[PDB]
This record gives sequence, C-alpha cells and structure tokens, in this order.
Amino acid sequence: HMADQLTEEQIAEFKEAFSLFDKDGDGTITTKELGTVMRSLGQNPTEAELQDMINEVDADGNGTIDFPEFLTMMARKMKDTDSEEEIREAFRVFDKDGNGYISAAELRHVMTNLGEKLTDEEVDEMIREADIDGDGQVNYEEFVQMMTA
Amino acid sequence: SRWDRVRIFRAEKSYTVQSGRWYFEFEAVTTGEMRVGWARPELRPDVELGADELAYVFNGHRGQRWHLGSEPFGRPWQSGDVVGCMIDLTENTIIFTLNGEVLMSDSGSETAFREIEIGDGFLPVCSLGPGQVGHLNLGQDVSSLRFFAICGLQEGFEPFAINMQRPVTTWFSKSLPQFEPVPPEHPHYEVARM
Amino acid sequence: SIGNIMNNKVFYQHPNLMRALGMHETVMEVMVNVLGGGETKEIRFPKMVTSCCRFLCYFCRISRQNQRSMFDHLSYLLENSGIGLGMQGSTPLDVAA
Amino acid sequence: QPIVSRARPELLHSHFIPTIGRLRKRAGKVVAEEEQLRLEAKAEAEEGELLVRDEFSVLCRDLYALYPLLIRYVDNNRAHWLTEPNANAEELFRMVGEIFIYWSKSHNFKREEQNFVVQNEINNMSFLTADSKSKMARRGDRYSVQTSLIVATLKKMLPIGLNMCAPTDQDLIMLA
Ligand SMILES: [Ca+2]
Ligand SMILES: [Ca+2]
Ligand SMILES: [Ca+2]
Ligand SMILES: [Ca+2]
Repeated sequence: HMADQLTEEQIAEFKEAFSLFDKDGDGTITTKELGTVMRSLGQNPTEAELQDMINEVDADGNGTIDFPEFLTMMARKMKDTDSEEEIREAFRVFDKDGNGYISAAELRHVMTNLGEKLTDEEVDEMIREADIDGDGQVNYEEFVQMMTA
Repeated sequence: SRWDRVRIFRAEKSYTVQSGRWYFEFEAVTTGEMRVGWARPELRPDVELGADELAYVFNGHRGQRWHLGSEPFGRPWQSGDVVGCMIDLTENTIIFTLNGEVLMSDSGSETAFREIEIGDGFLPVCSLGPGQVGHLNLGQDVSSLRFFAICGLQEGFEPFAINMQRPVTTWFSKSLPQFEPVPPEHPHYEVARM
Repeated sequence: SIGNIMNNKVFYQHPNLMRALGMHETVMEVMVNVLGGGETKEIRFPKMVTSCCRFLCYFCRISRQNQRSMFDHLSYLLENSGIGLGMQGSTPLDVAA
Repeated sequence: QPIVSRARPELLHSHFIPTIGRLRKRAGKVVAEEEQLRLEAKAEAEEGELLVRDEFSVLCRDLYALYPLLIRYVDNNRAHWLTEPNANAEELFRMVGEIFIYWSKSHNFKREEQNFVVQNEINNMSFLTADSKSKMARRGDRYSVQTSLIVATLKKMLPIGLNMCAPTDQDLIMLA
C-alpha cells in the first residue's frame, strides 16, 4: 500500500514533482508536457517513444497521466529496490558493532531486548551450531546458509 | 593381455560379516601394484578393485584409496610393510594402518571411508599385479599378527578368523576364459528368441 | 470532484481522515443510485460509474484500513456487480476484487 | 617438533612426567577456585570470574606449548609401551586423563582453549598431521573439539590406559 511504501513527506515531494510536469494544473500529464521536461533535461525523444513511456504507466488508458497513476509508479519504484536484501538488515540487528561477525555478547544483546531470556549457557549452544568454522563468531556467510543464532 | 594382469583373492561368501569390528593384516613382500581392503559378496572378478562400488581398498603402490575412483590416501609402502585393514560396522568406517600407524588422508580424517552401508556385508579382499607377492593374514592364530596389539586390539577389533578351526577358504579370479549365458540385463548385448 | 480529490495530497497523506469523513460511503451511494436505476435494460452515465469505481480502487490501495473498510461492503458491491459487465473499464466487480 | 622424532625413552620419566604433573596440579588448582566461586553466588563473583578466565588462558597456553611435543613423542613410543607395559607410560595416562576430565567438567576451560586457538591462529591440524607429512605421504579449520589437543592427546594415550585393564574388567568398566 502507498502508506506503507510512502511517507507524508514523500507524497508531498511527489506532488511537487507532478506539478512540475503539469504546468497547466489541470491534473493530467500530456505528451507535450512530458516532452517539455525531457528537453529541459537534455533528451530529445520522439512522440513514438514518448507515447510508449506514457502507456507503460497509464492504467485507465485515457492517454494522460494523473496523480493517482503517478503515485502508483513511484510506489513500485520504492518497493522493488529491495528484493532479497531483507536478510542484510536482519544480520545487522544481531550485529550491533558493525563488523562482519556475530559475537555471543551481541547475540546476548538482541536476546536481552527480545522477550525470551537465556541463562548465559545455551547462548553457546546455537552460536556453535550456526558458526561452522568454530571461531566463536557467526559471519554473514554462515548466517544466510543456515540461521539459528 | 588385459585380464592376466591383476589376480584378485577374496574370502568365501560364507564368511560375510554384517556386524561387529574385524581386523586382518596384509604383508607386502613386493612393492608393486597391490590393493587390499574390503569387498562385497557380489564382487566382479574382471573389474579392478575400487573401480566400482563393490570394494573399498587401499592401493599401497602410490598411496591411494579406491572406491568408485581413486583419491590420495596415506603413503606408499615398502618391502615387508604390514597393512592392517580394520572395518567397524557399528560406526560404518574403514581404517587402514601401516606398520601399526593409522593412515590418514590430506586432512585430519583418521578413517579411509565413512557412512558405508552394511547391506549384504563385506569380505576381506586383495589383488596382486604382475610379478607381485603378498601375504594375507586373516588372524586365525592371534599370535601370528604383527601389529594387532599395537593398533586394533584396544579399539575393540577382532581378527577376522579368531575362532575358526580350518583356514578361511579363499577364492581367486582365474583368468581362464569360459562360456557363460548372456545376462538378461547386459548393458550392450541383447538376445531375442524368435 | 473525484479528479480534484485524487489530485490532492491530503487524500493520500491522511487516509484516516478520508475514512472519518465517509468519503468512500458517499461515492458508493452515488454509484449504486445510478446502477439501481435501469439495473437490467441499460446503464446510463457510464463515465461517472467508471470514475467512481476507479476512485474506490485507488482508495483501497492507499492503506489496509481503507481496504478493510471497503471489504465491509463486499456483499453490497457483488449484488450490484451483476449488470456491471455492461460497463467496461473500472466496474463494481473490480472494486470488490 | 622435527627434533622429537629421535627422542630417547628416558625423556618420558626425566622431563615429560614432571612437566605434565605441574600442569595437572595447576589445572586442579584453578578448577578448585572456579567451583569456589559458583558455590557462593554473588554480584562479586563476576569480579573474580575474569581472574579464573585469565588463569585458564595462561594454562591453555602452557598446555599448547607442551602437548604438540608430547603428541609426537607418544606416537613414536606408543608401540613400545603397548608391546611391553611401562609404569611411567601408565602414569602419564593418568596425568593427561585428569587434565581431560578437568577440561570436560569446566565450562571456562573449554571457552579459554577455544579463544586461545582462534586468537593465536593455532593450526591444531599440522600438530596431528606432521608425522604423515614427515613420512612423505574446512569444517572446523579455525577450531574444532575433535582436533583439540587436550582431547587428541588423550585419545592417543587411551590405548595405554586400556592396556592396564584386564579383559575380565570390561563388565566392571560398564558398571562404573
Ligand atoms: Ca496538463
Ligand atoms: Ca490516466
Ligand atoms: Ca559483531
Ligand atoms: Ca565463523
């Protein structure tokens, strides 16, 4: 949903961008309006591709781009940036310091913040399971292949 | 010829072991191409030991272990060296020792083979190349073994023929061509009765 | 009026305010009145119907709470979707979907 | 390590036994302090838990300065000890056995040993494969309990201990 993907500030910024394209203010983006801003940016496209880049996001097929369609375009652009990198943030939650390894103390820190509590001994049980190298720290490579700590 | 090169010696199928820990020795009188290890009862006489899945052998000529191929293992032997072949069917491992010292691969692996399925069972086996002489000691006389006490006695392994009256009957691959029926499942040849 | 609302940043920044104002109820009631009259022989003012339906579809995509609010009228939309096949574009069946 | 291959049997009694005995009593002294801390739980036990960690860390350093030499010496003399029973060899088994028991019981002992190996980049694999390389022959490369010298030395000295027991004692061993 747009509320999940976009914040109030981003919606305001997109509206200003939409108004930059819509010099008329009627609420729709025509080919000439889209072509004008492209020339200001240096590009000189033809109407054949200019229509194509409108039809690619025009939902109702009226031939013009309104704000609901403009927001829907930007909502997809924000969403599809992250595809499978969600494990990177999950790794950094356990990795407080910022290096490439998860320490037992760092695993204690996240477990302390979470509801479940450890008796300072079973923390070694799952870290040695995740850490195959046996160095006492779980790196990023060990975390993605199998997640226990 | 291709066939009068390797002579395979194995125990009789009636001595097949499917449980327990067993030990026997093989003395390399010569230093050429000789292989020793454990083989399944369905071992084929015209195939080199370890070239298929029916045998787990150690090639002491150049320090290799053979099972579905060759990979380096241990060190080459010398004249008079005794190879102690140990199989553990409780842990599904095979251990080879040379003069009482356990052979190791290019790692910390103290066992030549791991996770071996019992299935039909295993039999002691050895193969000798052209001009090769070897002594096989299945341990009918426990005092005759030269390195069983050094490595194998304290680990719970027993001689393959510890309590047996007659010497273990052995079968050898005789390189005399014979006519046999064409197998119904032969990969290359099919016979149709019209 | 629908176009101006969908061109307003407040409509997207404050979905809860739009829900409190009953904007989706008001648009739905206008649509069904047109669909109610001539429910079998002919649907008139098709552009108004597809404008209201398109508005409600974008209304659902703003937030899950808006989507849940329109879900409460799922049966109400379905009973008016029998003749919505005649109109092409955005239909009450599309709003239900 | 290369020069131990020519060591004489007299080094077992003259040098190795007195040295390991000092390590054995040091290990017992530290674990005695460790159990003293846990019997009286306190907020001050942390101030002192670091002390035994330091004592375990220095102890593990001493063990890894002697065990690689001891392991190679055992390999070149285990055959003689099994062929002819040796009182000194049996005594060495008790010393390495008690150190292993201390290592297995103490939680800090395992932790400090693991820290010592990884921080000092101890191979723990060349110490066990040097003889194979001397004879011209991944999973836990950083550290593994299987390749730990504290347990590797015991497993090499285990046949010496089993050689003391008669075969009639197998039933008693299972009961114990
Ligand atoms: Ca315009
Ligand atoms: Ca449009
Ligand atoms: Ca870290
Ligand atoms: Ca690691």
